[PDB]
Amino acid sequence: WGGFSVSNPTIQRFFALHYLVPFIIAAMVIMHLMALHIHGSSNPLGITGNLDRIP
Amino acid sequence: AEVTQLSNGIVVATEHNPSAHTASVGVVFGSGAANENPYNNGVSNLWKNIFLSKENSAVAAKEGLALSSNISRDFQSYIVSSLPGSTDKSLDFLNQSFIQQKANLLSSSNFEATKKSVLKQVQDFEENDHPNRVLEHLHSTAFQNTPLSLPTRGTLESLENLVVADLESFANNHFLNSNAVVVGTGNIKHEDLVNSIESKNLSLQTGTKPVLKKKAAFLGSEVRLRDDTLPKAWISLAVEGEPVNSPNYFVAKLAAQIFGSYNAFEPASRLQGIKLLDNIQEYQLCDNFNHFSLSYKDSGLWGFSTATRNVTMIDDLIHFTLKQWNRLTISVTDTEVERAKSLLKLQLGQLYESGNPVNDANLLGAEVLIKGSKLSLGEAFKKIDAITVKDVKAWAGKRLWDQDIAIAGTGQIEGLLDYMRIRSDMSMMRW
Ligand code: HEC
Repeated sequence: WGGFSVSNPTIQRFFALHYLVPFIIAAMVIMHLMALHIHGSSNPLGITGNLDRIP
Repeated sequence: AEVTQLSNGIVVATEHNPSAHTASVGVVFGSGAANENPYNNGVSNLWKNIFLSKENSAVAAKEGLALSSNISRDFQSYIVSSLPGSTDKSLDFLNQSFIQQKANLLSSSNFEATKKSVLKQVQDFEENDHPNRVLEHLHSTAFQNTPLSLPTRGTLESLENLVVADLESFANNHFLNSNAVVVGTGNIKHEDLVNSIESKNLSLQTGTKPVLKKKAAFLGSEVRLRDDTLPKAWISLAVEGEPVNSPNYFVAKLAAQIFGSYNAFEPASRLQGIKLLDNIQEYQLCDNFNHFSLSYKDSGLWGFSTATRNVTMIDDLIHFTLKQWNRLTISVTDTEVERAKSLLKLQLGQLYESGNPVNDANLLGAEVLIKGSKLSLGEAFKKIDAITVKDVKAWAGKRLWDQDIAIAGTGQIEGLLDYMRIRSDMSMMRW
């Protein structure tokens, strides 16, 4: 709270954190794409897809 | 040199080369592989190999006569070579081989042995000769469901159904009078050949080969014969080319000549004046390629075949080759055109004026079957000299710039991408 109830410091730090955390989400998305790219997507059959790949 | 021609229903066309030491005399029919339905396919190959059969070649070799044959898409040929004093013997042998009888060639034992031999040769071609079977599948998918798609060699599934009745039916429908040109090349005179044909009778048949219902039409497609147990990746790729009797015949051949051919292991082949080599030699993208301008009676093909071991960079090979093809439409220089003029004069004079008379007989027979008379080489050099850069740019805009392509490949062609990126690479997006 930065105080004793939801007050001016609470809303100001919620705005600062709310501006901040989407860039952490963008960094986690880049890490997500890396962990995807090391094995490629799945397919709706549940078998390998190494045979017929299209770009 | 000079090419004469006369007629009596048959067509007699010669090339008296008095400097040569042999004399080829033979008949060149106007039927080919493009005149077969897909169920009697390979009957021309089987006529080639019963004409080159063991008994027939033995009877030929008793008098000192070597046989030769050729099966193309448009034309067959049956050429008999001999010494220049034995043209009468060669004509009488060709008469006895085709005209006077065919049942002794078409006996049961000779036909079964020849069918066994051609079945062996077609299987050996199918599983061992890779760039040629790539080019045959390129024809089979560029012109599909259309009689120019049929391979000259025949297929294993059709050729094991042929019997003697189909051989005789093809003979009655295609070995005819108007369909044929009797050709004498080498050291024979024209008047001697005409007087010796008129001395005999040599009348093949009444005439009129069947007319094909469907004309050849290009169809952009692909076929992928992926075999991972092969050491290389063979791939042909072509657009709709120019047929013969076209005004853009020599322009299409000079466009093929601009990018030439290449062999990565020969030292003098790596130093050619092609701007594709600066892109292709850095990471060793291919072992060889050749640009071909194939021209048939109804249609044609223009493209390149190649082979490579760098199987992870096939798309870069196709990419740089097709960007060089796009340079023809936009910005081909004058020096590349002059270089292609000189090299095409060189290889065309090697092709038409080599020392071998049977190749002259095949070429003259094909040309006077299609266009009625042989264009001599001096007028061909004048037509090559008449080509400018604007002619090449107009032809490339007509035939190359953003047109459908046909692709065939075998081997380790997984590195070859989809059809759409190869198709979309035909136009640069920067012009
Ligand atoms: C907790 C589950 C989960 C969340 C949340 C999630 N992802 Fe994924 N994502 C996956 C999985 C699992 C795959 C792999 C798909 C599969 O099974 O093949 C994937 C794959 C992808 C792909 C590749 C394309 C695709 O459809 O697979 C992209 C892009 C992607 N995620 C982006 C995102 C983005 C952007 C977010 C949010 C910013 C996100 N993901 C959140 C689980 C998730």
